[PDB]
Amino acid sequence: ETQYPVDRYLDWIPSLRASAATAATFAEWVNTSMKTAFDLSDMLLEPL
Amino acid sequence: LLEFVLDNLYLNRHTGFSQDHTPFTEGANLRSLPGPDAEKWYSIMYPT
Repeated sequence: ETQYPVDRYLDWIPSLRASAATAATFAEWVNTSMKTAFDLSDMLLEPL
Repeated sequence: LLEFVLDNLYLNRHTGFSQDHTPFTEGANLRSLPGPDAEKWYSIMYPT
Protein backbone atom coordinates (compact mmCIF):
# COMPACT_ATOMS: atom_id res chain seq x y z
CA GLU A 1 0.00 0.00 0.00
CA THR A 2 1.83 3.14 -1.26
CA GLN A 3 0.26 6.48 -2.40
CA TYR A 4 2.19 6.35 -5.72
CA PRO A 5 -0.34 5.16 -8.37
CA VAL A 6 0.50 1.80 -10.03
CA ASP A 7 -1.92 -0.40 -12.02
CA ARG A 8 -2.40 -3.89 -10.50
CA TYR A 9 -4.22 -6.39 -12.78
CA LEU A 10 -2.65 -9.40 -10.98
CA ASP A 11 -3.99 -8.75 -7.45
CA TRP A 12 -5.75 -12.10 -8.13
CA ILE A 13 -2.21 -13.57 -8.00
CA PRO A 14 -1.92 -14.59 -4.30
CA SER A 15 -0.09 -12.27 -1.86
CA LEU A 16 -0.42 -11.50 1.89
CA ARG A 17 0.00 -8.13 3.66
CA ALA A 18 3.71 -8.23 4.63
CA SER A 19 4.95 -6.29 7.68
CA ALA A 20 7.08 -3.24 6.79
CA ALA A 21 10.14 -5.29 7.84
CA THR A 22 9.05 -8.20 5.60
CA ALA A 23 8.62 -5.89 2.62
CA ALA A 24 12.04 -4.35 3.34
CA THR A 25 13.73 -7.81 3.40
CA PHE A 26 12.01 -8.81 0.14
CA ALA A 27 13.19 -5.47 -1.26
CA GLU A 28 16.76 -6.20 -0.05
CA TRP A 29 16.67 -9.54 -1.95
CA VAL A 30 15.39 -7.74 -5.10
CA ASN A 31 18.22 -5.17 -4.62
CA THR A 32 20.93 -7.87 -4.27
CA SER A 33 19.44 -9.45 -7.42
CA MET A 34 19.65 -6.10 -9.29
CA LYS A 35 23.28 -5.53 -8.24
CA THR A 36 24.30 -9.06 -9.39
CA ALA A 37 22.22 -8.53 -12.58
CA PHE A 38 24.29 -5.42 -13.41
CA ASP A 39 27.29 -7.17 -11.78
CA LEU A 40 27.49 -4.27 -9.27
CA SER A 41 30.44 -4.64 -6.84
CA ASP A 42 29.33 -1.43 -5.07
CA MET A 43 26.50 -0.78 -2.56
CA LEU A 44 23.20 0.43 -4.11
CA LEU A 45 20.72 2.72 -2.22
CA GLU A 46 22.15 1.46 1.09
CA PRO A 47 21.04 4.68 2.89
CA LEU A 48 17.63 3.92 1.27
CA LEU B 1 -1.63 -11.36 50.18
CA LEU B 2 1.22 -8.97 51.04
CA GLU B 3 3.87 -11.45 49.77
CA PHE B 4 1.96 -11.97 46.51
CA VAL B 5 2.12 -8.18 46.07
CA LEU B 6 5.82 -8.26 47.02
CA ASP B 7 6.47 -10.99 44.43
CA ASN B 8 4.77 -8.89 41.69
CA LEU B 9 6.98 -5.73 41.91
CA TYR B 10 8.40 -5.79 38.34
CA LEU B 11 8.77 -3.54 35.28
CA ASN B 12 7.50 -5.17 32.06
CA ARG B 13 10.04 -4.60 29.24
CA HIS B 14 8.37 -4.10 25.82
CA THR B 15 8.47 -7.53 24.04
CA GLY B 16 8.75 -8.39 20.30
CA PHE B 17 6.31 -9.80 17.69
CA SER B 18 6.73 -11.85 14.47
CA GLN B 19 4.36 -11.86 11.43
CA ASP B 20 2.59 -15.23 11.06
CA HIS B 21 4.01 -17.31 8.15
CA THR B 22 1.12 -19.87 8.43
CA PRO B 23 -2.64 -19.72 7.67
CA PHE B 24 -3.62 -20.61 11.29
CA THR B 25 -3.71 -16.82 11.83
CA GLU B 26 -3.83 -13.97 9.29
CA GLY B 27 -0.06 -13.26 9.42
CA ALA B 28 -0.42 -11.81 12.94
CA ASN B 29 2.61 -10.48 14.88
CA LEU B 30 3.01 -12.88 17.82
CA ARG B 31 4.97 -11.80 20.91
CA SER B 32 8.16 -13.82 20.37
CA LEU B 33 10.13 -15.06 23.40
CA PRO B 34 13.89 -15.81 23.16
CA GLY B 35 14.65 -19.56 23.24
CA PRO B 36 12.81 -22.44 21.47
CA ASP B 37 9.52 -24.26 22.25
CA ALA B 38 7.57 -20.96 22.42
CA GLU B 39 4.87 -22.57 20.24
CA LYS B 40 3.36 -24.03 23.43
CA TRP B 41 3.05 -20.38 24.61
CA TYR B 42 1.71 -19.32 21.17
CA SER B 43 -1.08 -21.94 21.24
CA ILE B 44 -2.01 -20.93 24.84
CA MET B 45 -1.90 -17.17 24.02
CA TYR B 46 -4.24 -17.77 21.05
CA PRO B 47 -6.49 -20.84 21.61
CA THR B 48 -8.28 -19.41 18.55
